[PDB]
Amino acid sequence: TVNHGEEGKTREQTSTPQINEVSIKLYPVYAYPRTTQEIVDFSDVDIL
Amino acid sequence: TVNHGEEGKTREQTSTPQINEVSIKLYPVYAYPRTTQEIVDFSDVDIL
Repeated sequence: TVNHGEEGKTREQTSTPQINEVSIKLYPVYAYPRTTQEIVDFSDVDIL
Repeated sequence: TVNHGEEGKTREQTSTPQINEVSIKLYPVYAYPRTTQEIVDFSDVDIL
């Protein structure tokens, strides 16, 4: 806040600015595809 | 003091001179005029 006051009028304590803290947590977006060894070995696509 | 002593009479004790202390205490004399910063800024004459 910014106060106005006057000539010869005492000055009140203005409220100090506030600070906010955003906690951006990290979280693992994992992929766990259980492919069989059958597909990898049999196919010529190299499915990995 | 000085005695007008004589011949037969003995010389009694004369009163010694007294010394006086003058205690001139240093006291503060002060002016504490509250001027508004407004008057300092706005006066055409150097108000301070």
